[PDB]
Amino acid sequence: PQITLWKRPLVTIKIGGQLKEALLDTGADDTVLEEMNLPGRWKPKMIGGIGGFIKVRQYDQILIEICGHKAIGTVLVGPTPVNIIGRNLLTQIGCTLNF
Amino acid sequence: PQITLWKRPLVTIKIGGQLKEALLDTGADDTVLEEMNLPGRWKPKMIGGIGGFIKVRQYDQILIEICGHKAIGTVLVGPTPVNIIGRNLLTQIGCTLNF
Ligand SMILES: CC(C)CN(C[C@@H](O)[C@H](Cc1cc(F)cc(F)c1)NC(=O)O[C@H]1CO[C@H]2OCC[C@H]21)S(=O)(=O)c1ccc([C@@H](C)O)cc1
Repeated sequence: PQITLWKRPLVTIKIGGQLKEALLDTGADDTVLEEMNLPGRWKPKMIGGIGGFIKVRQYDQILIEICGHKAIGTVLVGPTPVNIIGRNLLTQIGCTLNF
Repeated sequence: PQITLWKRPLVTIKIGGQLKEALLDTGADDTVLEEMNLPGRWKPKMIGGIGGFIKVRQYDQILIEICGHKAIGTVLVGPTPVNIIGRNLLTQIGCTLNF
């Protein structure tokens, strides 16, 4: 749908049979999820934001259903305060900014 | 306009007579700008991100021209890696998410 920005743009996601709520984040190049139970192989990686850097697990070709729109891409898992859906997955559901 | 998210959604802003480039960031509740010299009084504050917290100066009722659209609101200035246009100002220019 069309989302106004008067509140945090949170959506219900389905990942690994698990339901979570995540932030549609146009300021994020990639998707970063709070620690969760994810299956498969991964390779260590670190990401930086406001306040510094955190160490994350990099998972590729991860299925995630975002508000009924399905996308597959890299998902990072680590000590983020909030689940954030970055542009790597927003592009797959056809998300655009409009002003 | 309408912006696809295949690249970073960067726009030209004019604040304090200075031209800069900022990220239209739906994941930010607040506007945070890289170090710059802005006129007026300010108030210390702490903001939190992925890596932790940074100390910024809070400036209120600051005029900002975002891609030709004028907005006034609180602007924070501090050691952010990138200039961020948050939801406090995106709502004023009529910015929406679309998927
Ligand atoms: C600094 C920008 C360019 C990058 N970031 C995106 C922003 O949108 C964050 C999102 C966020 C929200 C939050 F609630 C907690 C939190 F930790 C992060 N916003 C933010 O820091 O906003 C400030 C100002 O507003 C305030 O409200 C919200 C918190 C406060 S990032 O997440 O660091 C990031 C994402 C992806 C990667 C890689 C994997 O691509 C690297 C880094």
